[PDB]
Formats: sequence, C-alpha cells, structure tokens
Amino acid sequence: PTRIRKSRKRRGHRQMGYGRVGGHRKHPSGRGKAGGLQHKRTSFDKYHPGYFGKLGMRNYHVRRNIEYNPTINIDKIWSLIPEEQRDGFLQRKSTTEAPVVDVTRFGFFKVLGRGSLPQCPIIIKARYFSSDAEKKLREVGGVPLLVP
Amino acid sequence: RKIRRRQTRLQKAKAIFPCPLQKLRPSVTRCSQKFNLTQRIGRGFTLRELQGVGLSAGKARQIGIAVDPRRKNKSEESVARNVARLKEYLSKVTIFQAIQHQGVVMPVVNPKPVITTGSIAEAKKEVPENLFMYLRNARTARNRARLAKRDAEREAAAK
Amino acid sequence: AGVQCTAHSWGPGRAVARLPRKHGGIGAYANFARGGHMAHPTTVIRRWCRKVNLNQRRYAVASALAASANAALVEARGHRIADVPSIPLVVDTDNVTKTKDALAIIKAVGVLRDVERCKDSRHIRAGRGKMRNRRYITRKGPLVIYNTEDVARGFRNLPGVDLCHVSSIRLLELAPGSHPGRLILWTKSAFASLDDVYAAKQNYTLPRSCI
Amino acid sequence: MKLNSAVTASRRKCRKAYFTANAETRAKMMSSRLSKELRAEHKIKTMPIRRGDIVEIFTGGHKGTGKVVEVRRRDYKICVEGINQKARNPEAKPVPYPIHPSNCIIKELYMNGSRYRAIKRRQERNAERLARI
RNA sequence: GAACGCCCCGCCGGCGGAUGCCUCGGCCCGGGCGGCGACGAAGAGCGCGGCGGAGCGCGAGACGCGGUGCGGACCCGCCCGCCCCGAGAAGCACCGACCCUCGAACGCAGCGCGCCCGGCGCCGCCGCCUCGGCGCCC
RNA sequence: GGCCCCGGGGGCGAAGGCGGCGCGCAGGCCCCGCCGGACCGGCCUCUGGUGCAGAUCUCGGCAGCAGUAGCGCUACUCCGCGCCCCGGAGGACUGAGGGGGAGACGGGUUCCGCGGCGCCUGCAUCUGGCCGCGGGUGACUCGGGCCUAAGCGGCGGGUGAAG
RNA sequence: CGGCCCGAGGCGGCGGGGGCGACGGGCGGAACUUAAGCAUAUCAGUACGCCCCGGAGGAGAAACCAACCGGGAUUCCCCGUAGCGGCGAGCGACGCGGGAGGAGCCCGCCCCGAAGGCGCGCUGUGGGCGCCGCGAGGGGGCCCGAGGGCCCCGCCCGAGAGGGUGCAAGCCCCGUACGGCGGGCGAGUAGCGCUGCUUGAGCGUGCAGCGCGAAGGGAGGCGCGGCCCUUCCAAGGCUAAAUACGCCCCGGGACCGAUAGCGGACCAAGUAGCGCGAGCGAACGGUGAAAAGGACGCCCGGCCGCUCAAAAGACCUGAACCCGGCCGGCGCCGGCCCGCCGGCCCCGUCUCGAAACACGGACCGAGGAGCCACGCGCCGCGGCGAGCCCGAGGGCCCCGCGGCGGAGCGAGCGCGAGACGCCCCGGGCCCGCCGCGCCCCUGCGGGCGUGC
Ligand SMILES: [K+]
Ligand SMILES: [K+]
Ligand SMILES: [K+]
Ligand SMILES: [K+]
Ligand SMILES: [K+]
Ligand SMILES: [K+]
Ligand SMILES: [K+]
Ligand SMILES: [K+]
Ligand SMILES: [K+]
Ligand SMILES: [K+]
Ligand SMILES: [K+]
Ligand SMILES: [K+]
Ligand SMILES: [K+]
Ligand SMILES: [K+]
Ligand SMILES: [K+]
Ligand SMILES: [K+]
Ligand SMILES: [K+]
Ligand SMILES: [K+]
Ligand SMILES: [K+]
Ligand SMILES: [K+]
Ligand SMILES: [K+]
Ligand SMILES: [K+]
Ligand SMILES: [K+]
Ligand SMILES: [K+]
Ligand SMILES: [K+]
Ligand SMILES: [K+]
Ligand SMILES: [K+]
Ligand SMILES: [K+]
Ligand SMILES: [K+]
Ligand SMILES: [K+]
Ligand SMILES: [K+]
Ligand SMILES: [K+]
Ligand SMILES: [K+]
Ligand SMILES: [K+]
Ligand SMILES: [K+]
Ligand SMILES: [K+]
Ligand SMILES: [K+]
Ligand SMILES: [K+]
Ligand SMILES: [K+]
Ligand SMILES: [K+]
Ligand SMILES: [K+]
Ligand SMILES: [K+]
Ligand SMILES: [Mg+2]
Ligand SMILES: [Mg+2]
Ligand SMILES: [Mg+2]
Ligand SMILES: [Mg+2]
Ligand SMILES: [Mg+2]
Ligand SMILES: [Mg+2]
Ligand SMILES: [Mg+2]
Ligand SMILES: [Mg+2]
Ligand SMILES: [Mg+2]
Ligand SMILES: [Mg+2]
Ligand SMILES: [Mg+2]
Ligand SMILES: [Mg+2]
Ligand SMILES: [Mg+2]
Ligand SMILES: [Mg+2]
Ligand SMILES: [Mg+2]
Ligand SMILES: [Mg+2]
Ligand SMILES: [Mg+2]
Ligand SMILES: [Mg+2]
Ligand SMILES: [Mg+2]
Ligand SMILES: [Mg+2]
Ligand SMILES: [Mg+2]
Ligand SMILES: [Mg+2]
Ligand SMILES: [Mg+2]
Ligand SMILES: [Mg+2]
Ligand SMILES: [Mg+2]
Ligand SMILES: [Mg+2]
Ligand SMILES: [Mg+2]
Ligand SMILES: [Mg+2]
Ligand SMILES: [Mg+2]
Ligand SMILES: [Mg+2]
Ligand SMILES: [Mg+2]
Ligand SMILES: [Mg+2]
Repeated sequence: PTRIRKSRKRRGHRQMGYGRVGGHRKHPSGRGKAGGLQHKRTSFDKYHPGYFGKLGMRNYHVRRNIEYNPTINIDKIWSLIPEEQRDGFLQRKSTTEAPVVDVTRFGFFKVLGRGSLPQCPIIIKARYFSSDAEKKLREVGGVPLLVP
Repeated sequence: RKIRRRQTRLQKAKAIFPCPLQKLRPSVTRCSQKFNLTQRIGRGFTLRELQGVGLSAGKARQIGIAVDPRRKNKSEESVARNVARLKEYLSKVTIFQAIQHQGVVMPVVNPKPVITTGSIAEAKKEVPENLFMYLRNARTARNRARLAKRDAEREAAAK
Repeated sequence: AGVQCTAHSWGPGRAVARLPRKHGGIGAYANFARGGHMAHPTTVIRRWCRKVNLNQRRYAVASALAASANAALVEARGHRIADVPSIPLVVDTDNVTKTKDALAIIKAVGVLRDVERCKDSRHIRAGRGKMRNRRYITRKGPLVIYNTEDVARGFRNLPGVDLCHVSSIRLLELAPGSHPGRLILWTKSAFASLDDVYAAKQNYTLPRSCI
Repeated sequence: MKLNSAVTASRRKCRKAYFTANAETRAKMMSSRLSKELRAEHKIKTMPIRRGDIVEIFTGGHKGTGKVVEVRRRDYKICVEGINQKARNPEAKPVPYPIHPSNCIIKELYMNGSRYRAIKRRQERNAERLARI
C-alpha cells in the first residue's frame, strides 16, 4: 500500500533522502555487474571468491535422470514401516519371520549409515550400500540384499 | 477459457451419445531410471497385444480402442499387462436409455508399497560375507584391468 | 497517449525553457505540459490478485461461522436481534416460492425489524460513484443458508437478503465490510449437514479450541 | 434483479437510448394510464397517447382537462387545449404549456380501425399470459 | 494644504473564467465475428432537396424508385400532404433494380482524338480455325 | 466494502463562494451571517495518477510602463446642405524607359448594377478590391487540339532476393 | 503429297492483377544503446523496406528421443541449467514428468495395358444462436413555482436491474422476473574439401556458393581408425482439433470527468489553419420545469416596468491578479487601544563562505516530478511442520505433478556423517578431498590407524 511507505514522508524536503552535495543522478557506477576487476575489486574479493576464471571438466549435454541418485540413512528405515505394525515386529525379534523393506519402492537407491537401528532383525533390499550401513545392519542380525 | 472448453466438450458428447469422449489407451511404463516402477496412459495398443485377443487394427478402431502400430513391446510382461487390459474392456462394452462414461476410461492406478516378511537364514545364502568389498570389486573392474595391462607391457619392453 | 504528436527541443539560445515543442513552439511531451504523457503511465501488468493458502482460507470461514453463534457479536455487528428466539437460529421451512409467504416466516420468528432496517435505508451515494453504475446503497440484513429445499425464489427479492447453498459458503458474505458477525437463518437441512460438509474436506481437521 | 445478459444496466447506455430512440419506440414510451371506467370496459392498463383524446391532469401546476391538439415527440411532451402559458395582453394568442404524458390519465379515446384492432390484439396476448399463470 | 499613491472601516460596480456540481464522450478487460474486388473494390472528383452552405445520404430513376412483411398518426420553419375497419404520416427488417468522370482501370490520351460501323486493352490454361521450317521422313 | 435503534444529513436549502467567532503546539478542524440552487458525509477495514513559491517550468488571463514611443513618393483651396465621396471654378503633379493604354504568368469572381455601414478601410467616411441582393465571359478566319526541338516514355527481351 | 516434331497469328469459355495501423508465412536488414573508453560481443536474428495467403496460418504421422523393469506424428500450457562468451559485460535450449486436444493416409518404383476424365493419352490414362410478444401493485392530509418532501395508514413482489417524469418514486410511464417460434522402397542427390552467414551446439546448430561425388544407408551433444550393440529409412505429397489476433458489433469496470480522458464529448476533427512538397495540426461542453426570448407608457438609445420561483436576459455557480465610484485611515514581530518606543537585509540554490556587483524569480489561477513489473538480500507477522505447496488443468467451494527442504564433499572415477552440549562461544571427535604405518578375504579391492 502506497499510504504506509517511507517515500511519502519526504513531501516538502527538496530531495528525497539523496543529499544536497551528491544528489540523485542516473548511473554513477555503471550498469549491472561491470567493474568487478577494476573499481569494484574491493567488493568482489571480499564477498565473491571464485567468481572469475575456469575450473574443471565440461560436459556438452548432461543426462539429468542418469546422474539422479536418491539416498536414505538407516535411522530413517523403520519409519517406512506403518505404525500399526512396528510394535509387533519389535515384540517378536524373529529370524524366521523378519520384516522385509525394499527401499526402491519408496524411491531410494543407496543406503547410508548415519544413526542406529533398534535391536530387531530386519531385511533391507537396495541397489547399493555404504560400508558402515552394512556393518551396523549385520550388528543387529539383519541382512543386506541387492534387487533389480 | 475454462468455460469455453467445458462447453465444447458438452456439445461433442451429445453428438456421439452414448460413446464416451475418450478412446481406450494402453498402460505403459514411465521412461527413465527415475520413474520406472510406475505406469501411465500411453498412445495406442500394439499389434502383438491385439493379436492376443483376436482383433484387427481396423476392427478394434471401430469399437473405441486406439491402435499405435509404431510402438514395439520391449518385454513379455508388457504384453500380459495390456492383453488383460484389452480382455477386461471387451467385457464392459455393449454394441447397438444408455450410460455415457465420463473421464478417462479405466484409469491407471499405482499402488502404495507394502512390507513383507521372510527368514534371516534363507537370505544369507544370497549374499557373500563382505558385501561392500563385493560391490567395490565390480565397480572398479574395468579400471583395474587397464592398469594391469599397462604394467605387463612395462616388462615386455623392459626385457 | 501524449506521444502521437511530433515535438523536439529548441535548445538554448532562444530565451525559452528546454522542453520539447511542437512546430510553432507549443509545449509538449512532458508530464508538466498540457497534453503530455504521464510521468509513469498506469499499466495492466500490475499484480491484481493475491494468494492465500488453503489452510488459512478454511480457518477464515470457520472463524467467521463461529462468530455468528454469539448474540453479543451479532448485535455489535449491526443487526437487530432483540426479538429473536435463538441466535443460532434454525428454522424448518422446506419449500418457499411466493415472497408473501417468505415474508411471513421472517416475521413469525423475529427477524422482521432487520429487513425493514434494510428496506428503509436505500439512498443515492455521495460521490462520483453514482456515474459509474453504483448509484444506490442499501444496508445488509439476514443470510439464509439452504441445502435441499427451494427457497431462493421467495427470499431473493427482499431488500438486504442473500442466499448460500451450504456446500459452498462465501467469506465475503459472512463478514460484510470485513466484520465477522452476520445474522444467519439456517434451514433445517442446511444446519444438519454442517458436519458432513466438514467431513468431505480431505485430510483436514478443524483448529484447536482455546480459552 | 435482472438476469438477461443482452440487456444493459449501464446508466450511460440507458440515457443514450432514451435520446436517439427511433420514432416507433418514442410513441410507446409516451403512454398513459387508462381511467378505471375504461379499464373495466377494455381490460387494458395503459395506452399510447394520441391526438384526439381527453385527459385529466394531476401532480402538476397546470391541472385540468382537455383535448390533445399536438404531440411534440422530440420533447416527449403533449399540448392540451386550454392549458396555456399565462399571457401578457388581453387580446394576444394562447401559448400552450406542454405536458408530459405520464402526468396524465386518459378519460376518452380516439377510435378508428387500427385502434380497435391493436386493443384486441393486446387482450388476446394478455389472456395467453393469464392462462399460463 | 489639497491631489496622486497606499491600507481597508465598510457598501456597491467592472474585467476575467477558477471552484463546485453535471455528461449522448474517452480508456481498460472479456465475448462474438472474421463477411472485399474485372459481376469494376478501397479511395478520389463532380452533381442531386420547393425555398438548401457544411456534414450524413444518394447517383441524371440522384436528400431517392419498386416488392413482401410489420407499424398506425404524424411530417423540427414556411408550405404542401395524409386523416375513414384500411383509404395509410413517422418508423423498422429483408429482397429486386438504377448506379455520371477518374481509380487494379481496359481503343489511344486526360478532357483532346482514332480505327471500324457489333465493336476495338495485357497475361495464362484448355480447345479450335488458318499457317511457317534446306527439323526427322515419305 | 461496512455501520450510522422504527433506520444517517438535505428546496423548512446540499456542494461551492465572501466575511466573522471559537478549538488545536501545529498540519488543520468546527460553527454563524450573506450568497448559491442539488446533492453530501462522521467512525472501522481496503486502495492510489494523493498535498507546490520556485524548474530561462506548461497553458490561460493580465498590470505598471502610458494617453507614452509612434501615424520615401512636391499640394491643396473656395462654393454647392458638403466627408479624404460627387459637381463646378482655380492651383499643381506623374512627364511617352509614364502614377498612361494593353498582354503573358500567378490570383479566382476581386468584374457590373442597385443597396448599406455591423467588420475591415492603423484619422474620418455618406468612400471602397469591405457587407447584402441580382447579374455577366457567344469564334470556319484569335489561341488551344496538330508538327517536331532539347528531352521523356515504350520495345520479343536482359538483369537483380524483390521493389 | 501427306504424317509426326518444333514454332506463329486469330477466335471461344474460364482464371489472374488491386485493397487492410492486428494475428500468420517468406526474404533483405540497421544504428542509437550496454560493456562506465572501444574494435569481438550486446542491442536484435528487433525497427524499417519488399513479396504472399487465410479465417486462422504455419507445423505434422520419425533417416525421433533415449540407455529405462523405456517411450512413440504436429501444436499449445505448467515445470527447470547443460553450455556459449575480450570465459568480460552479457547470452541460453532441451528430454523425462503433469495436463488441453487427439486421426490417420498417399504417390513414384513393380503388375495389368486403354479396361480411362476418349479431338487427350502408349514419352502411360485407368485399375491392383437469432426472430416475436404479454407483463403486477397508492392513497389521504400539510406544504411548494412544481411533491419523486414531511406526517399517517396500505398493496404487489419468480418483478426492490435500471432509465424517464417540474425536487430522493417497487405501486405515474417504459422496462425487470415468469415463455413461445424458427431449430520393391526418390542422384548432380547424401556426403566430403575450401569459403560466407547463422546457432547454447562447444575440431560445426542450421543454411548456402563453387569443386568433387556414393550404395544399402542415417543417428546415438568431443575428433580420427577398427569391432560390436541399440534404434530409425532422407533426397516426393495431403491432413481436423487443442493455439493467436486489430478494424466492427455486444456486455462489464474500486478507471478519466472538459488544461483530465483518444489529437477529436461542441448539427459540419484528421476539420479550420500552415508548408513547393514529404508532412504538421488546433481552440471551442452547461439559460429555464416551460422560450413563456422580454408587455404598457414616457422622452429622443435611455428610463419605467412586464414574463418568471428567480433574470437565470445570452445566459449555472462566478474565486484570484488588476481596476472605477461613495465612506474611513497614513511592511512583519512585541508591549500598550493605537501611534509612539524597541527588534528585523531577499527568498530558493551550488558552496569553506551569499544581503551580495553569483544565478532563477512582474503578478495571479489551474496542471506539475520515486509509481508499476521482475530478480536478489535481510527483517517482521500468519498457517502448517520432516515436511510443505489456490501449477497448468478438471468438477470466494471441491480435486490437483513437478518443485524446494530432507547430506555433504570431490575436477572427476566417486565415496558418505553421532560423542559430548538449556542457549551462545570454544574444545574434542566423525564424513569428503591430499598424503602416508600396519594386517587381510572376493584384491591398485576390504579392514584398522596416523598428519596439515
Ligand atoms: K537515503
Ligand atoms: K557523497
Ligand atoms: K554514468
Ligand atoms: K553507465
Ligand atoms: K565484472
Ligand atoms: K583450462
Ligand atoms: K511521435
Ligand atoms: K529549461
Ligand atoms: K534551463
Ligand atoms: K495450505
Ligand atoms: K475462504
Ligand atoms: K512606453
Ligand atoms: K453605396
Ligand atoms: K535473381
Ligand atoms: K540485421
Ligand atoms: K548498434
Ligand atoms: K562507439
Ligand atoms: K558500440
Ligand atoms: K565475445
Ligand atoms: K555483435
Ligand atoms: K569488460
Ligand atoms: K485426452
Ligand atoms: K410523472
Ligand atoms: K547424379
Ligand atoms: K551438394
Ligand atoms: K550464437
Ligand atoms: K567452446
Ligand atoms: K571451387
Ligand atoms: K557416443
Ligand atoms: K550434436
Ligand atoms: K558427437
Ligand atoms: K487537445
Ligand atoms: K545553483
Ligand atoms: K555549479
Ligand atoms: K568552494
Ligand atoms: K541567500
Ligand atoms: K559583493
Ligand atoms: K542589490
Ligand atoms: K555561489
Ligand atoms: K554572471
Ligand atoms: K538574482
Ligand atoms: K579431487
Ligand atoms: Mg532534514
Ligand atoms: Mg522548494
Ligand atoms: Mg552520490
Ligand atoms: Mg563531490
Ligand atoms: Mg542536486
Ligand atoms: Mg524547448
Ligand atoms: Mg493528456
Ligand atoms: Mg466532493
Ligand atoms: Mg450540402
Ligand atoms: Mg476508361
Ligand atoms: Mg485515481
Ligand atoms: Mg502526481
Ligand atoms: Mg504557482
Ligand atoms: Mg512636372
Ligand atoms: Mg467595383
Ligand atoms: Mg479608421
Ligand atoms: Mg490560324
Ligand atoms: Mg483469349
Ligand atoms: Mg533504447
Ligand atoms: Mg560504452
Ligand atoms: Mg557511459
Ligand atoms: Mg562513445
Ligand atoms: Mg541470440
Ligand atoms: Mg494449413
Ligand atoms: Mg551469433
Ligand atoms: Mg503441409
Ligand atoms: Mg482535450
Ligand atoms: Mg453568470
Ligand atoms: Mg557542481
Ligand atoms: Mg550556473
Ligand atoms: Mg530575471
Ligand atoms: Mg496547483
């Protein structure tokens, strides 16, 4: 709303906050980003390291759905099991009726190892594992599995 | 524009009563590694799918099926899923106080996943003892074989 | 507008100010010249609409409906409810086609003075608005909310009356002027489908009551 | 409240239609109520004013009764006999004060072949409406 | 001193066209529609009313003519004319005609001239009439 | 967009204008008298092309200056009721490369007769190229139409993305 | 002398040509501007010039995309970075996914040879929404120039949208709500070499000139040569829909209200007027309810007075600056009733510094300058919270994908976080990148450590 703005509080002041000595002119520094290596060098080095130059290999066309790679940690695995069933599985730490969790159905590929699991056997099927995700899973009685 | 389009498809639907406004279209897999495991609506049915039920291309076009002879099946499951879709639709079709079907015919629905059970002991004979090393040998197999060949020619040249 | 003519500056040396001038010397093409363009002309690309989340739209309808269940906020909104049995006013009508019969109910209950309050208030408004198709003003009375019964034909002509089918309730009707407490005449089938309507909003729970 | 969307409710367009109306529309817009005595006989409520009728005037500063000498369709006014501007001389001519037809009530009608028929045409349609209702 | 000038203690006059109220107009958005021409278009010139300058309209049948329907008392001045169970002023819609010079502009030119007694421009397609060639043959 | 307790103020006089009290530190607000002759608001929420002494600002009106600066071509006078118009008598001028008599180009009715002074005729007017109302340019022999000059068009075609 | 071939003049029927301030297709094609200079770059494949259609046009049924547990002609909508670049300033596609709409076919070649559209053709025909009409319901009393005003009592309502009428009208009049009529698969080609333009296309995105010129071929976002795999069939053609838009008609608006809004509200605006011409281009809205537009008389234009509620008399209201007549008196602030005493340089501006012999300003009125769109940062408040979300679209209400957040680090192959803590700050430890002891299985691979 125009009626609550700072600029309407300057009616009657000859110069709307821009000063008498300097004033308000068109483009006293130039337009846009120009000057970054000469007269704005003090600005560009203080706040934008690595703005100038080249770095690394280039790919003329990236395949966005090849490089896509979702991930899930082991501390998030038991929340994929619906709440109505988690209690019973913990109740009976079965080796012969352990829960099977296939994480690609939920849309993940690799399993990483942050966190910890409850003391309960469980089977996890995925496309790739990290080394300590496997280590913490075998510590619990679980098995990792690879799936198509 | 929303009112104009609704009026156009109301007039078209009377002119074909009781035919629906849509053709029966197949069920196909969404295409990339990111979207497979779910289905969507395709363009048309293949001639191998049509050979399954007993319809020619001209014959199936007549009773409301879209036919796409440019598509080719990539697997045996692609055929069974769509033959069952053709078989079902032929049941719920009548050919001449009649009902006109709204929206897409036989919408495609993707199920939410479920948990399953199993035995810890029957799953161990599936995997080696060190799975991470097993994966890392396969990931690096081409690269290690190149360095292996390079060394072997460091000594044939060096007698 | 302002830029169909031909005008250029005369420059210094001729004892005149430097604005663009038409052939002959007439001022042109400036906001301070008679006939020139605006300094910053108005454009239709102004953002005319505003966004509101769906949760906050449902809160406003519910809070505006709860205000309507108080006899002290309805009174302080402006209505005349001093001869009314209950301010959550439910009434069984079930079909109304003649305005004469619909006037008889509103009397038979006690909302008669609110519609005459509205009837005797029609007047010509005060400003430029009466050249722009907004010539008369009337005050706002009761709101009848209906579900399955024909009432619209017999109620609509009455001064200061509005009609809402219960499945689609409008916040600009519930809070005229942005003031919450409207007087509402519920049909019986409207009032008895309120919970069904809020059960039809998928994955929605009403906000928590407080002190 | 209006429902038909081919009909303007804009003041500018409505005022322009009152002016610049063609002559057949202006004649209809210069109607007046029939007296009760003629309402019973003809079963009609209003009629378009015409040169030759007898009118009873009220609501004005020139109340009276007389015959319609002239119709000033451009002004939407009618000149009645006996209703004049108060004159200067004792000899000089009368000058009609012009009356708006809606300030009048018709007491007797000029009749001819067309006026009998247009009444009968209008009663039969008003009976179609009275059978539908 | 008076007068001139200046202020206003007040009462009246000029000059000018602000302010207020008013609006057959603009502007913005949306919906329709998408309909010209050698059968002479768009545009231009000249002329046409009882008293007739401008603009609208019309074309030597000229401020209009006819036909089918509708309508039913007027026709801005001065006159004319109409008036009635049909006799018919204003008005409205569709349809049939008239349609001077220039203009793609078509006998040549642009206001002046012809060839021939119908008439008389350029390009293209399909046919047809009459014909040419030391092209290929007979 | 709302409210203004029987539904806000108005021809028993709205908005605006001119004077005069009061209230507020102030921006400003309120009342009264006269004018005017049809519309106008206080409080809450919303919106913006939202407040002038200046820009050699723009458009319009207009003061002092001021009854001021200013009004080549030798020249008019008497009488006729008499104007610088008309008549008579006198005195002068242009001075045959004319302030004379006629054409070409350009102008377009300015031409003529009768009437007239509102505008114009930088003074006046009874004058008039001004205003109103009627009129007006006749060809075998004069010119144009024809011929060609310097030129300019046209021409199966040629060229260029086209024009 | 006839035929066929290649031409010429004439005649008949039919077609073409010009026109438009938009949208659409094909060509030619700038400079200002930005880079704080300026050549590449940008502006812009824009202005403008030329040609050509239609009611739409163009495009179009893969010599396509991909790398999947795969899609499947064209167009349009929502959604988001590869890359190009004095690697500067700047510039910039697309697939997958969600929707609107959905439609498929032909000729050449080959077979048959006049079976054909038969004066032709064997140098190959033929077949395979707008038009009509009805339309309800108010009186009496005060008052006024005039009742749509005030007081008191009623009626209609599927109609209280609105316009007119002598002053605010549901009921004074036209309308408004309720309804009837019509209804076997293409050669000077593809490709290649050199050169010019164009593109995000980078040892070539697309096009073109010239030289050369294939047989199975094309494509897979980095060149060359070899081997595979995956996927298509160019050098010929037709095609509805979803999409875009001025003039003109129709409806609507928190828009302007006569110096505004179109240049143009005014019986005669692209007019009057100006320029050799191309072209330039104004100003001017309002009497009253009714023209009732001004009686009778007296002097020789004036007076008196008539119409009207009123002259409102050439016209609504009628401010300021400036001026004429009558009456009173001889700059701002302060004290006193009042002409004395005391104080007081010309404002705005640039400037170390203005009363300045620094500039602008005779006077008065009306107009007259930080608004809007998009992107980035931070702060505040509302809703919900490991989640969140009125895309587009489909049925102020209902349903509705991406996306962003949730894990980082590394040029990349890729690997991948728990150990403490009201909060804040620091310490310690864990993950990646660079280095390095030691032990081992599936091995330039795993485990356990150390250091910036
Ligand atoms: K500032
Ligand atoms: K500074
Ligand atoms: K600058
Ligand atoms: K700059
Ligand atoms: K820079
Ligand atoms: K590099
Ligand atoms: K211009
Ligand atoms: K200037
Ligand atoms: K200047
Ligand atoms: K929400
Ligand atoms: K809401
Ligand atoms: K002077
Ligand atoms: K004369
Ligand atoms: K060429
Ligand atoms: K260019
Ligand atoms: K440039
Ligand atoms: K330059
Ligand atoms: K440059
Ligand atoms: K560059
Ligand atoms: K460039
Ligand atoms: K640079
Ligand atoms: K569809
Ligand atoms: K009336
Ligand atoms: K060839
Ligand atoms: K080539
Ligand atoms: K480029
Ligand atoms: K590059
Ligand atoms: K060459
Ligand atoms: K490749
Ligand atoms: K490429
Ligand atoms: K490549
Ligand atoms: K103007
Ligand atoms: K200065
Ligand atoms: K300076
Ligand atoms: K200085
Ligand atoms: K100063
Ligand atoms: K000085
Ligand atoms: K001085
Ligand atoms: K200075
Ligand atoms: K100076
Ligand atoms: K000065
Ligand atoms: K690295
Ligand atoms: Mg300050
Ligand atoms: Mg200032
Ligand atoms: Mg500065
Ligand atoms: Mg400085
Ligand atoms: Mg400055
Ligand atoms: Mg100038
Ligand atoms: Mg303007
Ligand atoms: Mg006002
Ligand atoms: Mg004329
Ligand atoms: Mg001709
Ligand atoms: Mg505004
Ligand atoms: Mg402004
Ligand atoms: Mg000023
Ligand atoms: Mg001499
Ligand atoms: Mg003369
Ligand atoms: Mg004079
Ligand atoms: Mg001769
Ligand atoms: Mg011919
Ligand atoms: Mg520019
Ligand atoms: Mg530069
Ligand atoms: Mg610069
Ligand atoms: Mg430069
Ligand atoms: Mg570009
Ligand atoms: Mg097309
Ligand atoms: Mg380029
Ligand atoms: Mg095509
Ligand atoms: Mg204007
Ligand atoms: Mg006046
Ligand atoms: Mg300076
Ligand atoms: Mg200076
Ligand atoms: Mg000066
Ligand atoms: Mg002002």
